[PDB]
Amino acid sequence: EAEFVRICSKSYLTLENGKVFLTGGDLPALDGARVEFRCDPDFHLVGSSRSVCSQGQWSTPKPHCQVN
Repeated sequence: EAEFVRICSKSYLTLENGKVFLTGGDLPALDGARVEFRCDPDFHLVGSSRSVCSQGQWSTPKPHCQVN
């Protein structure tokens, strides 16, 4: 089922002035992976600081880092 890569948008992994703590890899659909968002020691994360991968799609949309 699904389509193309059986993994939630890898884009989330990369974030400007921030690092994502992925935890799933590249398993079928990846209906279990969990990524912990966190902004560098300058900007404070204010949103979906947490997103669980499922059915090749992240539960919550990528957030954003706000300057202190």
